[PDB]
Amino acid sequence: SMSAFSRFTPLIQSLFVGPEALERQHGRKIAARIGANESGFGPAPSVLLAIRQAAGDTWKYADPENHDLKQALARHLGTSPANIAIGEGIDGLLGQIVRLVVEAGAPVVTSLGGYPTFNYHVAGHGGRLVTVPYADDREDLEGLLAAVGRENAPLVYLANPDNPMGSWWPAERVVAFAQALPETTLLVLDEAYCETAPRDALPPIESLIDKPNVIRARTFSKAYGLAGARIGYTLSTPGTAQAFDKIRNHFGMSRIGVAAAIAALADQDYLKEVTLKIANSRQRIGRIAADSGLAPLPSATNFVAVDCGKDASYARAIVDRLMSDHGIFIRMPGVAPLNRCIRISTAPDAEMDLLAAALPEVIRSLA
Amino acid sequence: FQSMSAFSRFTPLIQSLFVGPEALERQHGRKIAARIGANESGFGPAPSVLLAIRQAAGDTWKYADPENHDLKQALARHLGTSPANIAIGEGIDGLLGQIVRLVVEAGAPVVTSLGGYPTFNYHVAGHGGRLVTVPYADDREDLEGLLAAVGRENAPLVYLANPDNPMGSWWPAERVVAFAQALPETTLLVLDEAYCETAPRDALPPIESLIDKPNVIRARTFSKAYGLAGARIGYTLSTPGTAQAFDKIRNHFGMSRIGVAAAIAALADQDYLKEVTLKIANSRQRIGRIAADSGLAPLPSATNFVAVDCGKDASYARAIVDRLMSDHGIFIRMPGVAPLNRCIRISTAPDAEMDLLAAALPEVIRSLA
Ligand SMILES: *Cc1c(COP(=O)(O)O)cnc(C)c1O
Ligand SMILES: *Cc1c(COP(=O)(O)O)cnc(C)c1O
Repeated sequence: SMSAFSRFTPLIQSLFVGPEALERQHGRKIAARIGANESGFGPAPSVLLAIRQAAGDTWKYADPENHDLKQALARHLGTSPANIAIGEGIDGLLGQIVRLVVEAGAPVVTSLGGYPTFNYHVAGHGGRLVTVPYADDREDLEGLLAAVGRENAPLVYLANPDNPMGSWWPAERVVAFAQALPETTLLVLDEAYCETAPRDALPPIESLIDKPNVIRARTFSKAYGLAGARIGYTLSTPGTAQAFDKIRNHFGMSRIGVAAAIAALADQDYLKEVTLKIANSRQRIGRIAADSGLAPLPSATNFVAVDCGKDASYARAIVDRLMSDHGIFIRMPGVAPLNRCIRISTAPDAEMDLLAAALPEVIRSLA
Repeated sequence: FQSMSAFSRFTPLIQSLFVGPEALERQHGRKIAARIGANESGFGPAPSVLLAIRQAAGDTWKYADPENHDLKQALARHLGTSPANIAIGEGIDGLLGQIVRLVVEAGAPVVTSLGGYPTFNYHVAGHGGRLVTVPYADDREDLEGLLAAVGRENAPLVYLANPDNPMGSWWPAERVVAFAQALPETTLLVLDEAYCETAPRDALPPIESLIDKPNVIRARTFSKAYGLAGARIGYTLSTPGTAQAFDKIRNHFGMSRIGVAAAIAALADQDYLKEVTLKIANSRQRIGRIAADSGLAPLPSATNFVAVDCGKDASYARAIVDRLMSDHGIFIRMPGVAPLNRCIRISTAPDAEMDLLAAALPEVIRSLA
């Protein structure tokens, strides 16, 4: 505005619609909230109990060392807490990673149409984004490697499994990619979808944990059902993990969120149950898509990408009509040819039943 | 410094770069009996806020509204201002980091008080700013000295806390407004009002006195009187253009969904806030009595703590802090620079904690003679 402070940095001077904003725009409530990959299955009953029990302690700051959470993670994962950093979701950690490495004008390599929050952080720190097209619906490992080399980029992003296509690579291919990078380039390996992936997609911890130039990011926001709590963590060498202590808000963690995450980790039975429900919902979405003449894509995530078989304007019309006519909130990718697709999050049966009724009608109404 | 296993191409700045109570419990192998060192409000948030948290628990699978619309609307109503003037962040500490990021280029001078709020200094250093520190004047942040340092350095950023941490002192609103209006319009003032709720009304500038200034931002929190430190909810008051700059560099979905619900409920329960601010005031008086009974000198306060001059040197004050913890499980803190570090800082608390402190402090002082 004309009212802004006149001496923001030159970078600052040069610089997704959420579901609540959609409701305000459309003047209606969302009937199926299946567009942001939030887990409507919810966190475990034991986690809800832990939150309610923790409420009375919310006057205290969280432990700035995150000791109990790091220990719990370390015990679960079979690695040391010295290898672990805690942050405000993967999104918060991604911002910190960009800050740690990216100077104004530095090139940063990612996939064309890949996870947009990463791109937001890169731009906000003055990085120059270098994008690599997907190769047959997968993030192109060989192409990412070459772009890094061409630019001598200090940072590269890979999500495995991928958002928004839901695709994945075998662990051995991801490891080979990571090992091939120059040690002067940091890889952030975004494993937001660890919990829903086939085990053979995920590198063993020991395969990468000694590399100073690899950091892996995981979250409680997806399968664990705690998106609103903002708890993420990274796995790296201890020297790389320690760097977060130079630039993090030490008391920044939500005390209730940390309690919830510790409880979530403890309830592996619930995680097993919910991941089976997510898988079932992926199959249901695939059936619904196919019944409407669309092409669902294989997925290792908590959503299904669906190829709508025409162009981007058709996919957009489907998203908009689902919201306008049925109060169904989905999303779509933002670049060709990925944007031939829509992306539908998994959900309980009530939402699936609504989607099953609505999607054919939308497709019929567009013909 | 960085270790041999750290990524070898962290920025040159990065390469060049308080004990919490939980760590103290681990070190001493005991639970804290009186947690009165981090200015957390042991009075707690309102009963209605606890209910709101428990009711919101089932929705925690959803991300918070990235626009923070309902919270901004609630704050706008409470404050009597436009929601366009309001930015939301992860406490004042989170907002301070953002403010530094918005203004501070490597090497830029940033003015603050010597021994003033340390998290601000942490953020400045972390963004490559050059800290320019101004000694306190008689236990107050030296407005004249801050203004001189800004002028000398043409500093783009200056920090003022009113009321102050760690001394608890304050300036009248008219002096703060005069200070703010004397700064160059090319210098941003962050006016840290963490202690708004416990301050005398005449310490606080009216919103209208500063709200049209593009170079003033005021920061407030739910962490202190409202009893929600663990929820991490802070907000700022500024012009809309200044508020909008946060949208360029903030983690849009970063807010705790339960924390937002708690903050909205906390705002609604002004009867509870009134009650708790009176309890905090009473506890300050009790701490003053306890201090005086042990031959120490409590300082006036407009915060939720009392600074106490222990009348000797920094090593004496340190010994008091350490013995209270080791021998009695009592957690307090002290300032980190002379001559402020002649002092200890004791947070307010309910009667159970005050009673423990009243028994323990004389024993500690006696043991040190
Ligand atoms: C959902 C998601 C994130 C963000 O996770 P948070 O931990 O909630 O910040 C990051 N990366 C990918 C690929 C995601 O899908
Ligand atoms: C306690 C305190 C803060 C931190 O507040 P949060 O909102 O919890 O981040 C900031 N400034 C001062 C002066 C404080 O006393």
